[PDB]
Amino acid sequence: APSLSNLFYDPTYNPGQSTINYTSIYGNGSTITFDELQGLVNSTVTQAIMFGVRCGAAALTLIVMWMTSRSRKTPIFIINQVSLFLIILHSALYFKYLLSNYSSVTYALTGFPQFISRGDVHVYGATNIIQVLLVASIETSLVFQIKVIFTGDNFKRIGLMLTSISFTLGIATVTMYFVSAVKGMIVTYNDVSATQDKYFNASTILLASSINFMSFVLVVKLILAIRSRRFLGLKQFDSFHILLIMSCQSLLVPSIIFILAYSLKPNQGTDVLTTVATLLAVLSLPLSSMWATAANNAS
Amino acid sequence: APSLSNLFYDPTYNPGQSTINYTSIYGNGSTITFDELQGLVNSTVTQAIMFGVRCGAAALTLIVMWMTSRSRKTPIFIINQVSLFLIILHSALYFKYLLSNYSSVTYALTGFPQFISRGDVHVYGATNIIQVLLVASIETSLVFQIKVIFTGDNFKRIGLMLTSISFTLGIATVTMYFVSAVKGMIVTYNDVSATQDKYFNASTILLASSINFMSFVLVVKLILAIRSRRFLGLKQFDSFHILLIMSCQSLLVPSIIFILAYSLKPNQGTDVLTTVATLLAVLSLPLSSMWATAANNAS
Ligand SMILES: CC(C)CCC[C@@H](C)[C@H]1CC[C@H]2[C@@H]3CC=C4C[C@@H](OC(=O)CCC(=O)O)CC[C@]4(C)[C@H]3CC[C@]12C
Ligand SMILES: CC(C)CCC[C@@H](C)[C@H]1CC[C@H]2[C@@H]3CC=C4C[C@@H](OC(=O)CCC(=O)O)CC[C@]4(C)[C@H]3CC[C@]12C
Ligand SMILES: CC(C)CCC[C@@H](C)[C@H]1CC[C@H]2[C@@H]3CC=C4C[C@@H](OC(=O)CCC(=O)O)CC[C@]4(C)[C@H]3CC[C@]12C
Ligand SMILES: CC(C)CCC[C@@H](C)[C@H]1CC[C@H]2[C@@H]3CC=C4C[C@@H](OC(=O)CCC(=O)O)CC[C@]4(C)[C@H]3CC[C@]12C
Ligand SMILES: CC(C)CCC[C@@H](C)[C@H]1CC[C@H]2[C@@H]3CC=C4C[C@@H](OC(=O)CCC(=O)O)CC[C@]4(C)[C@H]3CC[C@]12C
Ligand SMILES: CC(C)CCC[C@@H](C)[C@H]1CC[C@H]2[C@@H]3CC=C4C[C@@H](OC(=O)CCC(=O)O)CC[C@]4(C)[C@H]3CC[C@]12C
Ligand SMILES: CC(C)CCC[C@@H](C)[C@H]1CC[C@H]2[C@@H]3CC=C4C[C@@H](OC(=O)CCC(=O)O)CC[C@]4(C)[C@H]3CC[C@]12C
Ligand SMILES: CC(C)CCC[C@@H](C)[C@H]1CC[C@H]2[C@@H]3CC=C4C[C@@H](OC(=O)CCC(=O)O)CC[C@]4(C)[C@H]3CC[C@]12C
Ligand SMILES: CC(C)CCC[C@@H](C)[C@H]1CC[C@H]2[C@@H]3CC=C4C[C@@H](OC(=O)CCC(=O)O)CC[C@]4(C)[C@H]3CC[C@]12C
Ligand SMILES: CC(C)CCC[C@@H](C)[C@H]1CC[C@H]2[C@@H]3CC=C4C[C@@H](OC(=O)CCC(=O)O)CC[C@]4(C)[C@H]3CC[C@]12C
Ligand SMILES: CC(C)CCC[C@@H](C)[C@H]1CC[C@H]2[C@@H]3CC=C4C[C@@H](OC(=O)CCC(=O)O)CC[C@]4(C)[C@H]3CC[C@]12C
Ligand SMILES: CC(C)CCC[C@@H](C)[C@H]1CC[C@H]2[C@@H]3CC=C4C[C@@H](OC(=O)CCC(=O)O)CC[C@]4(C)[C@H]3CC[C@]12C
Ligand SMILES: CC(C)CCC[C@@H](C)[C@H]1CC[C@H]2[C@@H]3CC=C4C[C@@H](OC(=O)CCC(=O)O)CC[C@]4(C)[C@H]3CC[C@]12C
Ligand SMILES: CC(C)CCC[C@@H](C)[C@H]1CC[C@H]2[C@@H]3CC=C4C[C@@H](OC(=O)CCC(=O)O)CC[C@]4(C)[C@H]3CC[C@]12C
Ligand SMILES: CC(C)CCC[C@@H](C)[C@H]1CC[C@H]2[C@@H]3CC=C4C[C@@H](OC(=O)CCC(=O)O)CC[C@]4(C)[C@H]3CC[C@]12C
Ligand SMILES: CC(C)CCC[C@@H](C)[C@H]1CC[C@H]2[C@@H]3CC=C4C[C@@H](OC(=O)CCC(=O)O)CC[C@]4(C)[C@H]3CC[C@]12C
Ligand SMILES: *[C@@H]1O[C@H](CO)[C@@H](O)[C@H](O)[C@H]1NC(C)=O
Ligand SMILES: *[C@@H]1O[C@H](CO)[C@@H](O)[C@H](O)[C@H]1NC(C)=O
Ligand SMILES: *[C@@H]1O[C@H](CO)[C@@H](O)[C@H](O)[C@H]1NC(C)=O
Ligand SMILES: *[C@@H]1O[C@H](CO)[C@@H](O)[C@H](O)[C@H]1NC(C)=O
Repeated sequence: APSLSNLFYDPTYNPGQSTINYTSIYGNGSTITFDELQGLVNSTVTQAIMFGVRCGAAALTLIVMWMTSRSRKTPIFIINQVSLFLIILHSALYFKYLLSNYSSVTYALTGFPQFISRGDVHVYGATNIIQVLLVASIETSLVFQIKVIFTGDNFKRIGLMLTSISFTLGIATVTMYFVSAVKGMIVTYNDVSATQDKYFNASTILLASSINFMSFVLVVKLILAIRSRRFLGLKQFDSFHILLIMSCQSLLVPSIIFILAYSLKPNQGTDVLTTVATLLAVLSLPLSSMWATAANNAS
Repeated sequence: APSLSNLFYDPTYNPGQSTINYTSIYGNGSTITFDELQGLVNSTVTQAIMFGVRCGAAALTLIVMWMTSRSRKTPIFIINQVSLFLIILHSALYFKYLLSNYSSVTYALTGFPQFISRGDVHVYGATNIIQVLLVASIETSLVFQIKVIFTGDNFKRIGLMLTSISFTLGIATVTMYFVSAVKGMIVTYNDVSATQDKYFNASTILLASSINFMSFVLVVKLILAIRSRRFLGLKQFDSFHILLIMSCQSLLVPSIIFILAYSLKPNQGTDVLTTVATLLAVLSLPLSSMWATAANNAS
């Protein structure tokens, strides 16, 4: 402490409106305020919390699903059990990515391509292939959940139509994700400082559409089940409806979050409401798998 | 892009060794390198991941413990069930704290006390009372686990000695945590820019000691159980030993992590190895509670 300045005794002085002087690719003499630096830091601090929550939840839900399910040879169990493992691998590679030199303030303020080494683009390119494999696992899980609902001979002509509207949309989603990943990765590899390509996010709208379709099918199945269990002399649910609606056995909340996500503007948290919705869909698929496979009008 | 400088064509130029020019309390003209700024940012990015993992794990382990335990009126269940809730409340208040103005780069580089408002010290002071209540819950859980082991009349003179060495150490731990919190909070309230007081971390050594004592008691109980189940004509464990040793039914891994934590220097991750060890102890207490209460030599 050599000498304290006059600014230490000004009650109306506002730090954060001061100016940082720095050197960039456009020559020495660039300037920024402290609030833009803090806004750059707060987005990394905000997107590390979500992926830590994802890694923790999926890691502790894998063990629980092993120790609690009794029949462990069905395909639906295996697919639900590898989706959480791709969640954990995605979170691990994202943790590696966030502490490297490609998501730092140094690169952001000073856009020097000398700071990026070969390997950072490979950790940034493996993540976009883990994402496509996680989406493929979710879509195949949904298709397997649609197959088992209409196994009986009550409606053997609506089930094939629904399988044909839930199959095409899953290869549409996995194809728009592989084309977006290969088209972002050719650009990223060619030049390190380049704008990533987006297509009206025409991939999260397809994922949303698929999950909305699943919600629709399960609600329709419940409405049909009530009418089936009244014409025949059987009892009817009293407090079981609230479980099969609000307890994510119909994928209702993960299908409200995505349609509040792709409707609102980027200002109100568009990039935050999709990571939570993917986590919620992946965690809610073991619940929807128990209702879909269940018998419609059994004791 | 007005004009690109010569530094864009130097292969040997190293960004990060450049210098930031800023204004501080010691007058205008202070300087720092980009690597110290990135070192300040990386510690916040590293300590948000751990608390996100804590919030996720505890939040999804609370629901599972409710839906899976059959008897839900024992005291041990209630204490184990409120410890995870204090973990979630601690994580929530820490998430609020990390995005405020007290953990920012602006305050760090420019130590102006005008940037801190009344309320940030209250969010920084509630956290140190949630920590003391979490520690109190852990200690009372351990004392209740010690009480139930020696309920029988085989050894009615060793159990009271162990309860008297596990009770005094728990009020010692909760008292050193309340005195450290009140003594850090009087200083923090008096002046916002002040050094926090430490006492050779003489609180994490006590927590470690208590958990080590629990590990010791449970290993002793297993060794005694084998000798009890041999003299009498009863069967013996074949692959159950590895469960009761390596599967955290004896608190072994949470008691190795703390003694690798308070032994190593602060350079090798002392502040990282204690948050993981507290999470592991809190998650492993439902396992240790099933062995301790279990009958020693029953079928
Ligand atoms: C079902 C189980 C696994 C629990 C799931 C809980 C999540 C839905 C919660 C827990 C922690 C929450 C996060 C805690 C803190 C923040 C920071 C918050 O940031 C701000 O709004 C302030 C700073 C800024 O403006 O960026 C945005 C929401 C977010 C990511 C929250 C999003 C929702 C999360 C992930
Ligand atoms: C990639 C990440 C998730 C880390 C990898 C962790 C695995 C090495 C762990 C996590 C879940 C574990 C499984 C969780 C549950 C079981 C069932 C368990 O058997 C039983 O509990 C039933 C039969 C019996 O009672 O013995 C045998 C071990 C196993 C397969 C575990 C083997 C080791 C696994 C695969
Ligand atoms: C889901 C379960 C199975 C955990 C999976 C963890 C992996 C995603 C992690 C664990 C070890 C990691 C590796 C550990 C070390 C390195 C070297 C590292 O080398 C560097 O260039 C950076 C360090 C340096 O500059 O020397 C590049 C990433 C890599 C391959 C890491 C890639 C990500 C890995 C494979
Ligand atoms: C199911 C549960 C028990 C998790 C099982 C898997 C773990 C053993 C894996 C999953 C994620 C892994 C982590 C993912 C990322 C990192 C960051 C990595 O950091 C680096 O070395 C690069 C960044 C830098 O230091 O600059 C070190 C390994 C570590 C902690 C990995 C250690 C091993 C972890 C915890
Ligand atoms: C857990 C199961 C599903 C296997 C998945 C493991 C992957 C997460 C690992 C295995 C091979 C790894 C890759 C092996 C080699 C490299 C090159 C490596 O190049 C470097 O810059 C570091 C080494 C060097 O300096 O040459 C960067 C990481 C990368 C892409 C690794 C990224 C992480 C990968 C894909
Ligand atoms: C709305 C926000 C504030 C979250 C509230 C907490 C949820 C994460 C909890 C509260 C109710 C819970 C549900 C209540 C009951 C069940 C039935 C349970 O299945 C059974 O026990 C068998 C069927 C039966 O007992 O009827 C599976 C978990 C689930 C869906 C629970 C999942 C987790 C839920 C949604
Ligand atoms: C099944 C259980 C776990 C569901 C719990 C309810 C969630 C769906 C809610 C509870 C908290 C909510 C968050 C609370 C605060 C915010 C900040 C909010 O921020 C803004 O509006 C502007 C700031 C910005 O995002 O940049 C955006 C929505 C979000 C992430 C909310 C998203 C929806 C969340 C995660
Ligand atoms: C979006 C929110 C609701 C997610 C919250 C976390 C879920 C992924 C967890 C928390 C509660 C768990 C449930 C708690 C209790 C049960 C009952 C359990 O039933 C049995 O053990 C049946 C055994 C037999 O078949 O005889 C099967 C797992 C299940 C549905 C669990 C599945 C995983 C759940 C839904
Ligand atoms: C039992 C269930 C709930 C799984 C628990 C997993 C944790 C034990 C793992 C998951 C994520 C891990 C973290 C992922 C990344 C990092 C960064 C890693 O690298 C550095 O920070 C290096 C130094 C630096 O660059 O600052 C240090 C370990 C740490 C905090 C890991 C610590 C161990 C964590 C919390
Ligand atoms: C902020 C953090 C602490 C999360 C708080 C979420 C609560 C609103 C949730 C989490 C666990 C839930 C409980 C989990 C299990 C049950 C048992 C459940 O019992 C049943 O009738 C169904 C299962 C059975 O038959 O045993 C009734 C709801 C209840 C108390 C749930 C009520 C709502 C709770 C407390
Ligand atoms: C763990 C579960 C059971 C409960 C978690 C609840 C918390 C996440 C909430 C409850 C009360 C909330 C606080 C209520 C009021 C405020 C004051 C609010 O505004 C101010 O600080 C004053 C105005 C100003 O900023 O000038 C900032 C958020 C904060 C600390 C809130 C932060 C989030 C808190 C701690
Ligand atoms: C039902 C179970 C899964 C528990 C769910 C808990 C959530 C409802 C809580 C826990 C942590 C909370 C978060 C903790 C901290 C923050 C930062 C806080 O930041 C601010 O913007 C503060 C106000 C301001 O300064 O403007 C906004 C609310 C938020 C995201 C909270 C939103 C509500 C959350 C996600
Ligand atoms: C869920 C059950 C266990 C109850 C726990 C509720 C907490 C989440 C609440 C109760 C008291 C609250 C605190 C009461 C008072 C304050 C002071 C307040 O400071 C102000 O800026 C207020 C005005 C001033 O004093 O200048 C900031 C929020 C805080 C710490 C509150 C944070 C949220 C707390 C801890
Ligand atoms: C990161 C690497 C080192 C893998 C870590 C894997 C652990 C997180 C797993 C592997 C073995 C698991 C244990 C295997 C068996 C049991 C017994 C189980 O209790 C029973 O006796 C029930 C058995 C059943 O229901 O089939 C409780 C969970 C526990 C301790 C498991 C807890 C989680 C453990 C330690
Ligand atoms: C019982 C099951 C849940 C497995 C638990 C595994 C953990 C006990 C391991 C796995 C990953 C380990 C971490 C991997 C990497 C690091 C970075 C390492 O960093 C250094 O040595 C120097 C850099 C720094 O100061 O951070 C310190 C230990 C730590 C946190 C390790 C601590 C011990 C961890 C959390
Ligand atoms: C990294 C280590 C510390 C494990 C972290 C996760 C634990 C907190 C979870 C994972 C597996 C869970 C166990 C999985 C299965 C069981 C058997 C279950 O047995 C019953 O009484 C119900 C019937 C049955 O499922 O067999 C009781 C809960 C318990 C011990 C669970 C307690 C909580 C455990 C240990
Ligand atoms: C930062 O940039 C401006 C140029 O507009 C200059 O006036 C100022 O002297 C520089 N340095 C400081 C410490 O303010
Ligand atoms: C900084 O900028 C001025 C003009 O842009 C230039 O003359 C000078 O060489 C640069 N470097 C230093 C160290 O002043
Ligand atoms: C930053 O501080 C040093 C003082 O040692 C000065 O030489 C330099 O001109 C300042 N500004 C820049 C842009 O380098
Ligand atoms: C910056 O520092 C010098 C000497 O320390 C001082 O004369 C000057 O008033 C300060 N402010 C500006 C804007 O140059």
